[PDB]
Amino acid sequence: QCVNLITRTQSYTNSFTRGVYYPDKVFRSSVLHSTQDLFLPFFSNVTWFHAIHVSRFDNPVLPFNDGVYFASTEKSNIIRGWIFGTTLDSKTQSLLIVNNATNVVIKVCEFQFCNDPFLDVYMESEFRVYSSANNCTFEYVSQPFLMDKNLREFVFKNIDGYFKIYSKHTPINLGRDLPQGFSALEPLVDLPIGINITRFQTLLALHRSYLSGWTAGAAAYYVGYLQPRTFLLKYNENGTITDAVDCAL
Ligand SMILES: *[C@@H]1O[C@H](CO)[C@@H](O[C@@H]2O[C@H](CO)[C@@H](O)[C@H](O)[C@H]2NC(C)=O)[C@H](O)[C@H]1NC(C)=O
Ligand SMILES: *[C@@H]1O[C@H](CO)[C@@H](O)[C@H](O)[C@H]1NC(C)=O
Ligand SMILES: *[C@@H]1O[C@H](CO)[C@@H](O)[C@H](O)[C@H]1NC(C)=O
Ligand SMILES: *[C@@H]1O[C@H](CO)[C@@H](O)[C@H](O)[C@H]1NC(C)=O
Ligand SMILES: *[C@@H]1O[C@H](CO)[C@@H](O)[C@H](O)[C@H]1NC(C)=O
Repeated sequence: QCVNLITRTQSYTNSFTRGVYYPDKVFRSSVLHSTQDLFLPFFSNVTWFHAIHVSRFDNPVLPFNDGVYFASTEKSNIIRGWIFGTTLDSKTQSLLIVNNATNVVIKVCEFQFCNDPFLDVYMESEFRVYSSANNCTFEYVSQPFLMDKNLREFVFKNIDGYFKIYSKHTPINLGRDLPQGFSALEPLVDLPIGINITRFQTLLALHRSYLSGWTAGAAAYYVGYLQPRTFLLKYNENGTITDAVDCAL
């Protein structure tokens, strides 16, 4: 039941100083700590995607590289998770992250993914996301991380068997979607996945119209790519990363 419904246009914007995360689970207070890790570089070129379904395949699969910075200004219900893998078919393993109103399901199986995968609400059905899922080796259900104008930031890394997800929710006063300043991303989950990830894709939710089988919709999200970079992070009195300098400039 794979159907091509999403067309996507893309523009390019500046990351400013977004994308800093806590590199470890160690409390540091009132110090300057220099760490070398996969960070999103300051003032880097970040791709802004507008995905439109109006009521052919024009929604290609993005590369993953060394890790992905994801951002969205959209509401919590439109973007509902992500797809990670290499071939995205039944011959290789894949990771599916699906959020809904009550919880989040993170599940690694052998999914036969559709060319334009989307979660459709009517209750929610995943029959348009994939046609089959066999030999499934990981499942993890927990409290959701897309909850409620509001900028939502995620960092995905795939390092030595662990899929690390970092997140942050920042209330941005109505204006430019990518704001100035710092908002460090707290460690959200470390998943013992152990799979090869070279490509990734965003999952959107589409509503049936009941009036053009699906309601017309748009979703805007920012994707940037992490690079091995040395950062100097400032930890303040309460342990929060309030500032950083990227050592290339
Ligand atoms: C949101 O996702 C959760 C996780 O899958 C759903 O809860 C499960 O629903 C199935 C019914 O197909 C039950 O068999 C499971 O026992 C439920 N698990 C848990 C942990 O509750 C939930 O139904 C989904 N909600 C919506 C609106 O789609
Ligand atoms: C971002 O990349 C595009 C294409 O690679 C390029 O045209 C544009 O100038 C870049 N923007 C910046 C700020 O480097
Ligand atoms: C994968 O699934 C197929 C059929 O679903 C089965 O024949 C095969 O043995 C499975 N392989 C593993 C490693 O589970
Ligand atoms: C990961 O997948 C890519 C693309 O299919 C492949 O070139 C690479 O060798 C794979 N790496 C491992 C460790 O399987
Ligand atoms: C840290 O926590 C204290 C405790 O009340 C608070 O007064 C202060 O505003 C917080 N922030 C900083 C930057 O010290």
